[PDB]
Amino acid sequence: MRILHTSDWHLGQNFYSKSREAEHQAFLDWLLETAQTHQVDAIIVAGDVFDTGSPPSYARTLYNRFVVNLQQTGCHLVVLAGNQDSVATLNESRDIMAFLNTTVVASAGHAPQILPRRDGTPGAVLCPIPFLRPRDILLAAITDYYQQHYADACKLRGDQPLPIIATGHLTTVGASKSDAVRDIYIGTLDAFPAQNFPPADYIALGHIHRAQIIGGMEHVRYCGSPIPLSFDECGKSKYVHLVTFSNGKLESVENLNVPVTQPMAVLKGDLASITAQLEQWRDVSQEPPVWLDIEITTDEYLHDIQRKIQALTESLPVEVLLVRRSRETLSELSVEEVFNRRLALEELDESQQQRLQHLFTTTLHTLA
Amino acid sequence: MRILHTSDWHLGQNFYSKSREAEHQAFLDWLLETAQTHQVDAIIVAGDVFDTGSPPSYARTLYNRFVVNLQQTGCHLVVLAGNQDSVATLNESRDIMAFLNTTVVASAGHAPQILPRRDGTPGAVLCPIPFLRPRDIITSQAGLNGIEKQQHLLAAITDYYQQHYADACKLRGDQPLPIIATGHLTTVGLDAFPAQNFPPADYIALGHIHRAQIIGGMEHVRYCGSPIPLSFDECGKSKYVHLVTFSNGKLESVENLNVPVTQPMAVLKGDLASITAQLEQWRDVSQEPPVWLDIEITTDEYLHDIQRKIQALTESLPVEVLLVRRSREQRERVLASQQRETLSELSVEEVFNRRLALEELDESQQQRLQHLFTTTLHTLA
Amino acid sequence: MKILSLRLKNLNSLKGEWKIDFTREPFASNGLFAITGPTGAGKTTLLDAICLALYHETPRLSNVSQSQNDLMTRDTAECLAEVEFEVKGEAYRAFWSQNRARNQPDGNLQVPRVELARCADGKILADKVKDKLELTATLTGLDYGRFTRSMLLSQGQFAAFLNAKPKERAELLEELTGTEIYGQISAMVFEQHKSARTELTQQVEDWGYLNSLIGSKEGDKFRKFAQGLTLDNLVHLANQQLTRLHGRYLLQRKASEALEVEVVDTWQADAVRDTRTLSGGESFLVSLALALALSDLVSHKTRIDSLFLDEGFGTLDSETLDTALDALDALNASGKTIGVISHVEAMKERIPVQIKVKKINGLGYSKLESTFAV
Amino acid sequence: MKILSLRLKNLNSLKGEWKIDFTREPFASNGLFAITGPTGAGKTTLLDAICLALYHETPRLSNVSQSQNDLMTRDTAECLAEVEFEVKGEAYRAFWSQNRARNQPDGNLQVPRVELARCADGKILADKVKDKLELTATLTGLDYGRFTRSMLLSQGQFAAFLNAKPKERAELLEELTGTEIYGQISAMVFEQHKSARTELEQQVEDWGYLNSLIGSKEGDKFRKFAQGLTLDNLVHLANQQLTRLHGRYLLQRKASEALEVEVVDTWQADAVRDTRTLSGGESFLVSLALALALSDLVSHKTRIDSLFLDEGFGTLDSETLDTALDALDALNASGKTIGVISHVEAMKERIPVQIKVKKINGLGYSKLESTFAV
DNA sequence: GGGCCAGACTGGAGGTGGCAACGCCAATCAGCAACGACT
DNA sequence: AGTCGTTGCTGATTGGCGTTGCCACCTCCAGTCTGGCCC
Ligand SMILES: Nc1ncnc2c1ncn2[C@@H]1O[C@H](COP(=O)(O)OP(=O)(O)O)[C@@H](O)[C@H]1O
Ligand SMILES: Nc1ncnc2c1ncn2[C@@H]1O[C@H](COP(=O)(O)OP(=O)(O)O)[C@@H](O)[C@H]1O
Ligand SMILES: [Mg+2]
Ligand SMILES: [Mg+2]
Ligand SMILES: [Mn+2]
Ligand SMILES: [Mn+2]
Repeated sequence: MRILHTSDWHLGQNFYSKSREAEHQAFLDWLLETAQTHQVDAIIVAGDVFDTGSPPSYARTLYNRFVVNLQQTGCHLVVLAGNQDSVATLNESRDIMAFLNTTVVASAGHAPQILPRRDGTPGAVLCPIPFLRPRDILLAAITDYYQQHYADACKLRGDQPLPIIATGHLTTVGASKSDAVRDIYIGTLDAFPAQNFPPADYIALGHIHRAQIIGGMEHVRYCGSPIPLSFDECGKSKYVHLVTFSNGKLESVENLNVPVTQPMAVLKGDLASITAQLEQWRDVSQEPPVWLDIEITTDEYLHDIQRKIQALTESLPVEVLLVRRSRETLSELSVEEVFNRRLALEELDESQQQRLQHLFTTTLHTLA
Repeated sequence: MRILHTSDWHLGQNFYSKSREAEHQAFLDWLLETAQTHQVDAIIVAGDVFDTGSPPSYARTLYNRFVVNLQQTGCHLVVLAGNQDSVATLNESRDIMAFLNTTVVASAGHAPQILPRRDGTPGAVLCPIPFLRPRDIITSQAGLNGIEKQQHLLAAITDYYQQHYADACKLRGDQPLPIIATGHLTTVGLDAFPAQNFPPADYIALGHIHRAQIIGGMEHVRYCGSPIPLSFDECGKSKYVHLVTFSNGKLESVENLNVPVTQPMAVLKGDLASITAQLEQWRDVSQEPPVWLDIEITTDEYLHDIQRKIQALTESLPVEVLLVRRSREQRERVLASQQRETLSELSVEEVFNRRLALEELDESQQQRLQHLFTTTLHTLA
Repeated sequence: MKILSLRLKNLNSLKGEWKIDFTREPFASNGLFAITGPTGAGKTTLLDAICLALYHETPRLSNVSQSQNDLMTRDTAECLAEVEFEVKGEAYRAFWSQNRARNQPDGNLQVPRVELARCADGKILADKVKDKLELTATLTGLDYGRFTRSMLLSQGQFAAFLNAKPKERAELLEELTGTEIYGQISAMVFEQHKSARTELTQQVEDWGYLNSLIGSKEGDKFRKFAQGLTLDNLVHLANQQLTRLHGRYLLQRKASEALEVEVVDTWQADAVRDTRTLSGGESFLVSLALALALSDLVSHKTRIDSLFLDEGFGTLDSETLDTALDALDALNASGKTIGVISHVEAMKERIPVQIKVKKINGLGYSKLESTFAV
Repeated sequence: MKILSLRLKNLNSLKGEWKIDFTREPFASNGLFAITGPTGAGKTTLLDAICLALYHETPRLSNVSQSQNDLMTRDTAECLAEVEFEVKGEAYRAFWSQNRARNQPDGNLQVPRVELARCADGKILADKVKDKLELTATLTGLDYGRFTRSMLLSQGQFAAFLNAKPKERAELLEELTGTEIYGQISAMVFEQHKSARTELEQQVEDWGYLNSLIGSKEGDKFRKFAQGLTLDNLVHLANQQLTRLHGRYLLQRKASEALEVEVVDTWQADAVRDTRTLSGGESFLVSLALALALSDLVSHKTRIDSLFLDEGFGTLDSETLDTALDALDALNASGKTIGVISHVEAMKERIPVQIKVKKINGLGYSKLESTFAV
């Protein structure tokens, strides 16, 4: 029995001006091909299927096309709602998805399901647990919910020799975050302790975009996004985990490298250094244009240095997406810094500054 | 074989900040019951399924619930794009609906297909044609006029219909199958599409008109209309869904099925006294849901804060007021009969009388208004 | 209201003290005089000095007071403007001056000192700012908002009356014709209606009906309604003036509540269209005709005989500028004296007398002809 | 953005169908071209067609639609304007047309027929007013409100940016720099403060404090505060451009909440002054330099390759005009095609490429050269 | 010579916007009364 | 020991800002006519 574990697809994410449609398509077809090759029994997607609560048209077409192509393969599939995914966007099509060997869970409290093998015999217990909204149920509340949900699954399994799998979309101690990772439970919880997970035979988690073994035990994993969703993780290869079970216990876990189709590179240093670093692509003729983040270390005006940057790039098969200085322009500074610069001109009493900062941050988060 | 002809659902439409979710759900359930009762083979939705390109979540939920609950009956379903809904939004679910006994068409060029009966035998040739957007069928070129471009568009759409019907006939061949046709465009039996340009299909189920009617006296070309009242201008009219039957490869008959009204609405005219008299008819009635009213107060220069009056009149009633308006439009300016009159010569009372003479009021209030006006001149002196 | 003498001291680019007298050997014919010179020389500064002396205000600067004085020349501690004008055959004098603290090129702006006096006997008639403004308004008949519409046409604001909103056109007309009572009537009606309403009666209903007809705060509604006759008289006078200034167009009021004027293109079979479609030059000529009609409207109550056109002669081509100047010459042959500022080379030859203003080799200052030096 | 061809039919004085195709033999050099002719000939109408076909508006008339259309010539039943422009090497076509009922001049006006389509592909991109406007705004980067301030400088509105309200200036700056999150933050802060205040009818005082700092409806306060950096970045480019146009002045940001630009007079020992005190020609040159900088602020995203301005040169003397024309010629080296409307004989003699809008006497109509007829 | 049928429209209402006239509150300005500031 | 120059302390005006209504553009229709032909 085999299961492919992936998460944080972030479908429909607009990377600056660019879009990730081609990357997502070339990932989904490869995933279907590898699923057929390894004759996997199920595919699990634990959170952040869509970049936002109102996905664009093409993202939904990609999702539906992938689900349709799944039928030709024969594997069962599970969808979970992440922190960015929204109920009434994944949960609205749930009833149609049932007819296509796919179960979609977005709201908590769903009873554990028996995941069938390719032959129709029971294979495991799923314990579908999506990103738990605090309003739907704190550290103990997550723990006892997990224990109670696992206990209910344990009662369902009885004495049958089947593995028990659990799901979750949450941050854990010892994890490494990124810029694209949106934080959760800003005012109530800081991190979940890895030792409070119920003794399930395997745990599938998302939220973190970097593959990590958490807590030191093998049966808990972060699978991470399948494509680079930020410029700080371009060089790291992305993984999808093919877990295996036998005689009701974990057998082995394997990492599969997702073939990169969209090159992305980050430049550094002064303009003189960048004029040499750009020669990596001189007359190379990369048929997919490379996406570049340029961390120029100068004090010159951004709206003036971008002109010469574009002039240098025009002779190369490259496309620059972002330029950042390592006087200031409004496109550079953070909203928090800009608001603080307003607070500085006002009286600098911390007793009110802390409350005003919290209020401004919660307002900005309500915009986002 | 039997099919239904409906269109203009306009799912997700917001009607004066109100939502039609319950009414649409009730209509869809009634349609499912009617299809089960009448043993129907297919259902055709001629465009305007969604009231916008990005329908809200509950509209998509209603569409999904309908298309999943239709699986019990086993009858086919055809959904076409209108001028309202989005081609990409409908093409989102094309392949997923292809597994659910449902076919959706949004773009042009989609080849004719054969509708199977409930037992799977070939029943009819569908020849699906959605709302033909100009960006799909014509290519713009420089040096044309506003009417010449429309003429080119009409020629192109007529040619498209003719060629697609020829292909449908080629597909049919010898088997006695009625070649149904579909479209979502305006016909007048100019920018409209003439009815005589339609191909000689056995039936043409059109869309884009919310009122059920026959075009050019040809019973095989019909507008099914909306199944629910989408505005106050059609509140009192009954809504129909056509039930079409075919025999031996030719059209047999068309039957009109009344869609029961779920949310009552009414419109009122006249002055405030007439509005009160017409509201008297709802004094003691258990109304579920409350009836929605449009009130058009005939103007006699009452000029009062009528919103408060309507709120007070309808407070104790089981009535919710969505809109009230009045026809108060009129110009207000002096006409200089001759250049010899200047503002210094004319007295204040003379100017005020000239002002009042432009209004069609009577002596029942003219005397009192003149007295009130003279009180102002009195208190400044 | 004719400008006899103009004295200014250290305003804008004109450093030092200067005086221009319009009764000397030049300007004796009362003809066209063209203030000429390079850009930024103080041409507009002369008209600004006139306006400042009359009304403590400038077309560019909203107010010059104890603060935000920026009309005074740099590195200079004092500025003043003085004019002499004649109304009803007797001459007056207006004075406005401001000096810096301790007479330094920096320091606090002291409160300005103003005065108004007769030249017949030297009696001081007013010295407070508010009293001087009120008395000069009563004497001349022109406030700032009427002086800048009839006598002085700033550069770019010639079409201000044409493009003004109805409220500020009706308010101008009522004050110009001395028919202000209708505004007070609307104010009283609105106040009575509001007072009746706040107590909460059929009397309130009658007050509301009356308010819907004529009542409005600040007297806008009934004023706009009543000034139709005034606008019709004004457009009649403007049409009569425009027949000789630009023969193509006529003028008439439109059937709308907003006080607006439409043109009747006599060339295109009297096709009537709105003034928004007029070309730049045609709108300049229409606005000039309307300003002259504004001057002619009150000629039976108070006569104004001076007109200053800052700019807008460039918008006209040569074949039209000559006709416009011929019409201006015909008007100037009467009692009205007019002065025009322009850079166009055609007007250099047509106007023989010029108040030339010259800059000095990039020093940042400018001087006019030494014959005007004090 | 650059204009490839212009086709108009029966607009204003230009009765008939006219097609002006650039990139031909006379316009192949991308050099200076000037539109010349008498006043009222229809010169501005050529620039009105370009704005009409693109943004369904013209500078003189707020909107043209079924309810009103004062742009189509009298005694004619239809009008249309169509332009070909090129953005990022790909050509597009915009089309706007309107016809009268029954083809009779007295008939009612029908709805306009608008399109937007690629020139080489031929595919139609938009067919409705709102769809076309939004798509062309996204494609070009600039809608009408930015076109009329950074790409076409209409007659008499060159100083619109300087004389605009701070609210409008900040809104334009956000439109160009795509920084609306600050306005959204301020608006929602104001909304939440209002909601808390009504729920009252210790959170309320903190919400009111935050509202007093950054809160305002439609985000005025925080927009104005945040756009200061963008204003400084614009002022840098404005100084760079103005150094060539007019060497006397430099620009410097006002130190006040209402974002404004002060001016530094290098000749007067670098004494700083408010921008209201500039002369007419100096203000025109400052506005031209500021608009060029405004079009250079977004050069990396969506470059603008053409500039049209309307008779702003009438306020310049023979020397300042020469300096400005030398600067414009030097800027023409970059490949920005400049079109000028004027009547000044010196610059009309200087510029060799001309589009002569000849006038027909009496009829009131006008025609171009025979080569532009179709 | 009159009635019926066939063309040809058409302005118009439910949604969206923008702006207009008020009511309000913070800002500004012109007179007074000292207060200092010189010879 | 006399005169003036400068600076706070009070009324008025007044102009932005928010508010509540009040007018301009799309997308589907019922009401309004007007001329020709046959009995
Ligand atoms: N406070 C000031 N001190 C010195 N010069 C000034 C001051 N204010 C304005 N100026 C300058 O005075 C000149 C006035 O020129 P102006 O009369 O406006 O010219 P034009 O008649 O060509 O329009 C300009 O150079 C202007 O910048
Ligand atoms: N609807 C119209 N019908 C006919 N002529 C018109 C119409 N609207 C404006 N015009 C005229 O068309 C001409 C346009 O000239 P314009 O381009 O404004 O000239 P300039 O370039 O000198 O400013 C003017 O004579 C104007 O009055
Ligand atoms: Mg000037
Ligand atoms: Mg012009
Ligand atoms: Mn996440
Ligand atoms: Mn994630």
